[PDB]
Amino acid sequence: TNSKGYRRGTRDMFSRPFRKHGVIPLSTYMRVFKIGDIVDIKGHGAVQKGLPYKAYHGKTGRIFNVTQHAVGVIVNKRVRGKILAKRVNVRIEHIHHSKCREDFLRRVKENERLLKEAKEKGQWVSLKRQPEQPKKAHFVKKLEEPIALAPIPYEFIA
Amino acid sequence: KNKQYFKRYQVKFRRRREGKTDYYARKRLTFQDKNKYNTPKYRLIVRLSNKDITVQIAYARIEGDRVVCAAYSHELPKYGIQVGLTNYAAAYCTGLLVARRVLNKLGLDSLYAGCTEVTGEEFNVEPVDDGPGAFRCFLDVGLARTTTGARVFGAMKGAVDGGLNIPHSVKRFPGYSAETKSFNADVHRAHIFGQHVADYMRSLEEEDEESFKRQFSRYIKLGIRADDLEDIYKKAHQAIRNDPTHKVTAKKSSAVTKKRWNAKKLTNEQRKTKIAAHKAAYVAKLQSET
Amino acid sequence: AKSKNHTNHNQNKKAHRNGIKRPLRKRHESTLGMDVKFLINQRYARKGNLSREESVKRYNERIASQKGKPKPVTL
Amino acid sequence: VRSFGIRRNEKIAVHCTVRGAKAEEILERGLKVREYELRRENFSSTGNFGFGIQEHIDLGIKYDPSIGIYGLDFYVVLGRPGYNVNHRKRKSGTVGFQHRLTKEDAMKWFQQKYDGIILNT
Amino acid sequence: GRRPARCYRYCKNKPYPKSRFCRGVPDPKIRIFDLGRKKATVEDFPLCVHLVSDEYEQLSSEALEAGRICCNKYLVKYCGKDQFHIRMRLHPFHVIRINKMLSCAGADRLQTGMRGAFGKPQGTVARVRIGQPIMSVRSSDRYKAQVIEALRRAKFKFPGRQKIYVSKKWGFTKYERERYEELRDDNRLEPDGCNVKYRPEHGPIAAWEKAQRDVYA
Amino acid sequence: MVNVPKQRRTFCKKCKVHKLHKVTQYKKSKERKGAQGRRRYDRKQQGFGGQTKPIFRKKAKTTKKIVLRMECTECKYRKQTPLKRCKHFELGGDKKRKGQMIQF
RNA sequence: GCCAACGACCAUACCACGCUGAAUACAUCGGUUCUCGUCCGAUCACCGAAAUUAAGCAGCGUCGCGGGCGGUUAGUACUUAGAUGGGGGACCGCUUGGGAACACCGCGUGUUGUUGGCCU
RNA sequence: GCUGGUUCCUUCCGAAGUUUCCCUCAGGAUAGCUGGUGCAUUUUAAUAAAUAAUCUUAUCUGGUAAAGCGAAUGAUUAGAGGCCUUAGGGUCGAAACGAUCUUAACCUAUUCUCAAACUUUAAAUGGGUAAGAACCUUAACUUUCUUGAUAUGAAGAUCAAGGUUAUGAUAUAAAUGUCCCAGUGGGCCACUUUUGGUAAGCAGAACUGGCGCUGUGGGAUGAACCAAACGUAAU
RNA sequence: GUGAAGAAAUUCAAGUAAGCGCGGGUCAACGGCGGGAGUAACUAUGACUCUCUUAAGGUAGCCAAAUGCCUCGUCAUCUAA
RNA sequence: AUCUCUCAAAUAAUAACGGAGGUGUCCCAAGGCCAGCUCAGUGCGGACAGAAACCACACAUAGAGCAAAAGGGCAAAUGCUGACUUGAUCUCGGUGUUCAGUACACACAGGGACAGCAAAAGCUCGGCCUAUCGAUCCUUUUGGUUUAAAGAGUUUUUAACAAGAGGUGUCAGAAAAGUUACCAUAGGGAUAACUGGCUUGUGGCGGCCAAGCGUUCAUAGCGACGUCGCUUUUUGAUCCUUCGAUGUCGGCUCUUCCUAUCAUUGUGAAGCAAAAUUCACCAAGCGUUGGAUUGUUCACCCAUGCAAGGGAACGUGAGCUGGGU
RNA sequence: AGCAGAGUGGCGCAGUGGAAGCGUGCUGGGCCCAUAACUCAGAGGUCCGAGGAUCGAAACCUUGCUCUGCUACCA
Repeated sequence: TNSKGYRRGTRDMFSRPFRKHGVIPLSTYMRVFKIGDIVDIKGHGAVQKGLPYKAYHGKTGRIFNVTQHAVGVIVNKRVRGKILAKRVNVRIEHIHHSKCREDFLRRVKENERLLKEAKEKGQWVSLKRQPEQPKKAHFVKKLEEPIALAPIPYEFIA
Repeated sequence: KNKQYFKRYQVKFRRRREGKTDYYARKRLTFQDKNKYNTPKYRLIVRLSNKDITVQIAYARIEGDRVVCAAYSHELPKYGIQVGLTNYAAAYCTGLLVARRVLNKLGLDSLYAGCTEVTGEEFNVEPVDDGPGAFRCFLDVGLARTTTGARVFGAMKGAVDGGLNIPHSVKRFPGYSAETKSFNADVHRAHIFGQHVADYMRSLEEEDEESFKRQFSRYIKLGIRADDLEDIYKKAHQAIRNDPTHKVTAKKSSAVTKKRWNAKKLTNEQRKTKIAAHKAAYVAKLQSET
Repeated sequence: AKSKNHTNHNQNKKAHRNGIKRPLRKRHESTLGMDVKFLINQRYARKGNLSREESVKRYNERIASQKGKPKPVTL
Repeated sequence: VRSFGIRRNEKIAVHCTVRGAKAEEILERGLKVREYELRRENFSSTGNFGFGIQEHIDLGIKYDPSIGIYGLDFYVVLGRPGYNVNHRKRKSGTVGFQHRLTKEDAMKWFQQKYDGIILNT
Repeated sequence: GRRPARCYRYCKNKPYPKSRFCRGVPDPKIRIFDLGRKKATVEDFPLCVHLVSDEYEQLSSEALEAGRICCNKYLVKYCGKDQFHIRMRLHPFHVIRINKMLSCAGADRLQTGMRGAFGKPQGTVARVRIGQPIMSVRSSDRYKAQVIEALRRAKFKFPGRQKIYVSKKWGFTKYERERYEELRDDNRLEPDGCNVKYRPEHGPIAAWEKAQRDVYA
Repeated sequence: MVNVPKQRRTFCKKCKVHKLHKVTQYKKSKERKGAQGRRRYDRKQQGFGGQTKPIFRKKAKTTKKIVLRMECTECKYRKQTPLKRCKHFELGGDKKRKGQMIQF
């Protein structure tokens, strides 16, 4: 009859997944985050002074706090419906980077350079993003082994 | 026993196997305040062997740890010190070495002259005004115990007397009697000038010839009597204050692929044929009996 | 009297009738609940940016007054 | 354990450790009491062993009947110099099969010097 | 209280445990899960046959015991006592969910209209997927007419539709019969009680070499 | 049992340093009439109304959150802080001896 | 090709066993007057080297364990979506698209930072 | 706070049966939905280089199926392999300490099955941010600072260079402050997913669609089934 | 009402009667008035013996009574049953 | 009110008087923090030495410990031991989960202070994190050394602000024992007893395979152990309809239909000689009683009978009766 | 279905965490002309079972087994 309160429902979430227990790495005690370096909020089991509570874990956010050994985030969570902002304070080793910006920054500097090579011939930019297309119309020699090549099933009886 | 015991096992990392760090000091050593972003914390490293004591200056980064300054007792042969490379007297000049070697790097050779005439002076250097903020330094004890009288503080002592900047207290010094100071400040004048060792030559000067055949050996091999030890230090210290040579070396080189030398690792063709050299022998040991 | 209760039925459908609407959108967001100062340290520097044409170039000759900055390349 | 009226924290017994320049004389004061042609086990495979005695007066001490008679057990630890690598503070590693001892190594050392024959009894 | 058999044709209650937390569990009397000559080697019984069903059918604990006894009496009256290896491959760990209705005699007079509705254990049942082999016999090849014509009288204790497989394995092992022969012939199949040894090559040498020794000498 | 030291050195609101203080109790401080409430409950029961302001049954807590006044030894200032809900209590402390067996 | 110090990623880096290790070294080893802890100078501590390459450590070997990683298992299992699709229900067959895993086979057995120094 | 009646027509729009709190559990306040009242404005408002919503692209995110016991945590069936010396019956032996099986232990290799409160990996559906001019690089200025001697760094103001603005498809128009605006705070059902119970046209739910509010063509019939959601008219 | 402090409202002191508690009396005043084992030349019993505990242990008589859940008691009789 | 593990369908959220539990404590060390030093076990050991103590040495991935339930973390620690100390501190406002993004509470990051250990860096604003708890009114301390008492002082009293505490466990807070077969009312099917309704654990009710019995003979008739199926007579279930009223239990009288057939018509079976009787198919046509106690359905009698079977709209009170209820 | 609970020496009871407690029987002797009574002495305990926590559990804890109490409904 309960959630209500403060750490219930942490079966596979809040601990350490397999073969990573014990002493923390020291890479994540080194990282640096400016204002606007978009970052994630996730779970941990090796700094037991601080957590993001039962709903947040698995969400990412902006950073507008720079402090002693903490990070204060903006994050969106579902109320019904007034989806608000929330300011959560947390010690740093709960937190991983976004890599979702980390494709986009090399989407920038290619476009500053591929326009820069375009600045000698003019046409054309072609600088937006497009997924795969309907391709072509080949003609295909066998070339490699003419047809039939006939796999027809018969397998049930066992 | 213990078959599947390997499967759920995992380790403590690499330097815990070879006993190099602790990960408990260093993390809360290099726990940089995050408000400062990547201004380095710049700790000082001192490690020791049975023959040598070492002095490093390093700082952490994201990939690892750049070590800007280094020292050994191996350089002290250039400064008139032949033997006794694990003395508290020897601990002083080693910390004194890098204490101006960084001052050649940043050009602060004039300012922060440090404690000049050392007779055991508790001299924290003052932060000067109107110009260069002094380069602070932090102390690591590595894995050794920081008891009152450890030799690692002697490496700090030449560092703090050379102009380096440390939040530094005095209760862990050798000779400062823990019940109760009573700061006998002249005990480091016996420490830094090696008199605590130089008496042991003199108090064994007439008792055992075999004492010299025992420890403080090779002083007899160079005629080092128990009288002139402090002036070897004092002449080294001004020469340390003259210039550290910054370890120029230009052999360049006899290093590469000598000779092989470490048993290149026997690929798949020489693995299974070595098995094939071993498989055909065992059927031959059965074909011998019939 | 156990009739039917506790239940989240239809309640979502009535929320997606007015759109779900990330708060507003803003540019110069508020600054509250931080380090309280840091914040007023900017207030000094907010009083500092006086020159776009007058003092911005006077220091550049004074850069060369100390024959450049060859020494402090690490610190 | 309630079996003998003895509890936690009792200060039940006395012990000590002795190493270097003093152990080699108190052992040979015991080997005459031990009649040092000792039995087979009396021995562990670690390369160290020990024994237990009655009548602790006969190692050249005064009896002094105010003190009492006492049966004693002993355990001397042989080794190889370099064994402190399992017990040093830093760079501390184990041994392997060598220089780690077997029961024969002490049984060699028991029979070569002090001439203690093994008494496989 | 030994409720009738129709009430558990469907696994629709939860996959239950048997805990070290709840005391009060009665006895599942199935203390035998295999009959026949269990002391036989693999070479004694080349033939294999199972008995299997075709649903997600829940199977009661009781006809397992009937499945023990009924085919036992036919096989001890037909083709010798020890000429087979009966195996009922299935453990009833699942529990059924009962309130007992001994609310009589007047001196108690409240318990439950349906407030509340906790459970108590009275027996066990078994949960069967599709093609889950249940009742199997490992015998010689000369009694195929003995087992299946005894297996009729066990199929009519396990409910619903059931098909009958004749294996092509060599007994209860995990190996096909024609596959069984050629790898046995040198060293690669080492005999055991009900099974064999898969590939003694790894390792690293001497176990292959000790198996190399006794087949030569 | 809550052993407490007889002396402690905490924040003093006057000296603005840490100095030794003393610590005592609160016990009850009997309702000294005729206070402002006291001159109203005694006012509204001059006769024939019968117990309007409710005098309270239904006891709940098995022990009260005890408090300890913290008198500064230096400048005689007194302060206050609660301590948590424990039935047993004593000051002075009778300091616990760790690791000793029960004698006899 | 190494060695040290500091590391970093923290098993391809581990463990069992066997073998080697030039130099630099690391160590091992030795003493107890002072610092100094000690029941115990063994662990700690101060002094420094006679002896040592045995161990440790490094390097390597094992159809070694372990782990990394590939290929098949397998479009199988489950599955979002759809139906005037059957069946007595149980449960399954199709349309729609994502799509596994242990086992089973193979390959691999530390990569590297800066700081020095060594030179087979 | 409980029942009865709450009277003229058309047009427009069109819900509730929920969370909390309460000597409340038949009622009220509360947000929620709705309606009204305008008002500010986009080459997304008047004769795009700016947005807000679904997929893509990229990036994190979880242990449910499916598995998994020849790993833990348990629980669990079969024998086998044994130097065994834990050894129970013995045996050739005074016992055997000589010797010999057997039976209990044990280990080694397995093997039959399992898990709502067991996990070594692990899906689809659905969570989360991001897909630039509110940019992107560059200067030297700013800092009354705890940090740091470039009196670095961080952020700030201000110049320098800059393509066509950076995934698809749209916008029946987007954007907000009051009245806290009348109501309503009892619900029902089918598919999958699913507890309680043997169970039911019973109860108890999460995710949708519908019924109440809704006529309708179709299984004669029937609030939900399946077609389709209802200005007056001919084809 | 009498005392002491206190500039005073007030603070306590000495007090302090009847009630209830405290000591008896009372049930033709309300209302009460137990179980446990053992034990007799068959068995069965319990004349008895021990122990438990209470304000004291249902006494003289009645009865499946109009009042005995078990009830359609066990036994003759009235009865063709 | 309140805490966990699931129940929960891999974001979070969430149900019933669903499952397993827990809490109203406890600790000046079980706190704060530096220091050393690693446990569960298990092997070989060692006078008295087993389940016995104690020392030694190896293997010891945590199989322990951590005040308490259960999860989670935990290996030169967050444990063992030791040192030394009060941050279980004053202060200001924001922020986390309860949700109306309220209040209490509890955690969390700061800014300022005062310190406490550690050589330093650091660590510390209470128990390693998920529980270990409360609002006005007052009573009441601690308070500046504080203003108010309204004409002006002085002095005491109260009065106020500010931090707590005394208190509200029905946990956002009334002070609170009974029953009415004399009971009078607003109403309710949001809520039963009665009548119908889907369901059938219950019971009447058949099928199947045959372990056996039947002298032999499994199957004449039987059929255990287990296997799976219909009816609505009851027996509960449930609350769907009627609470501004559906006259609700028996017997009498009385039409009726019903097969799962008692016996009569036509067969067949047999351990069917006959007589007698049993099985089983088809068969609702007339038949299924007269009495003792009870208020009865049944129950059990006595007798007829060459022989006495079950059932339906609770059949039926403007047909009665009223014996119970 | 909470709960008042109890189960201890042959039997009866007493025992609130440091003990195995009392009484009657039972067992032996003396005393007896022999039996009782009398007198001295001895003996008599998984504290209902399984666990919990700990310096130790009959007692503390819950859990099942046996057994009254004690009024309630109606898979």
